[PDB]
Amino acid sequence: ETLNGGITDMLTELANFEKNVSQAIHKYNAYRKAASVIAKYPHKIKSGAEAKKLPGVGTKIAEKIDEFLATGKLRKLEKIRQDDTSSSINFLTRVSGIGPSAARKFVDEGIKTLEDLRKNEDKLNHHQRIGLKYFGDFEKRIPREEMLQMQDIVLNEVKKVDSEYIATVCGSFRRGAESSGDMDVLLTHPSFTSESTKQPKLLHQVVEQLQKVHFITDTLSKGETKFMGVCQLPSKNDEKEYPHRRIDIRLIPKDQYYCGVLYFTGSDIFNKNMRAHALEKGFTINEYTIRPLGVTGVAGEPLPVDSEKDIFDYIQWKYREPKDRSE
DNA sequence: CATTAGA
DNA sequence: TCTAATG
Ligand SMILES: [Ca+2]
Ligand SMILES: [Ca+2]
Repeated sequence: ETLNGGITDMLTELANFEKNVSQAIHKYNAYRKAASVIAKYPHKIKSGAEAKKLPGVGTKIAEKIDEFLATGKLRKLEKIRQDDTSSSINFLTRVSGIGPSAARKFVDEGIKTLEDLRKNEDKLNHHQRIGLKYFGDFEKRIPREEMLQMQDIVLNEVKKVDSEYIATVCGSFRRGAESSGDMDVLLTHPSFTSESTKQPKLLHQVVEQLQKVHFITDTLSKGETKFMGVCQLPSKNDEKEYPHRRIDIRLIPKDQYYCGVLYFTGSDIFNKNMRAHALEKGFTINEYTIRPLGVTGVAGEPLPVDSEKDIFDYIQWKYREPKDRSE
């Protein structure tokens, strides 16, 4: 957590680069187990060799380990940090539509800059366009204070179209976050469930609602279960407009909310931990269902849920307010 | 780990 | 169809 940090961060930095800047899935996959193991070790690794004893740590990772150690720095690390091409790549990727293949691509195209990207808007697809269009507003945070107004509105329209609509503003927000990076709506409807062969419109209805009303303003990505876009808060009696926010609406089968519901809200560790427990408590949890174990090794049969509580009632835990779902 | 775009 | 990018 700190006695081997440098070895890990040095290492991720090492992974990360092979990933993106180069096609080294492997080497990249390399720095990652290693950077994970050394992450675990209880003692200060004082040498490469020591380190090398570990699993996943061949001649390779060790080498850099010693250099890191001796000297407060690394060459490879110093060189990339310096590498414009590669810098470019890290940069472009900040672009909501651009991933590794792209960035590497424009880069070879000669587009490395934000500006460069503007000059060639044509080269960018719809996503990459919006992405290019709300770059400043993509990077900023969504004050809960805004999350606040934002949630309301959306619950506002949803109830409107249909009163049988259940949605929730899942995530860190849900969990008190003084700030959130984007809004996330987990939506269901009784007439939608595992089998009852859809009703895309079930999704589509709201989409159009939030639209007609202006809140939605663009479309990043629409599907019949997974909407992905942009939104905005009605700029008041002027002088203070709102910035552009990402947002994502998603349809779910009444019969699998609470999990999914439980499930997104995290925290990342709260999930895993409540989850581990469930193993003891003879159960099987996952984003959509909870299943009771069977000695044979594994078992099937998704228990019936009704609200967050049911999941809990089952593994015999303390109902936890999302509030304190931090871990 | 699943969905959507898009070519 | 597959590949890509997001969660
Ligand atoms: Ca080894
Ligand atoms: Ca990006």
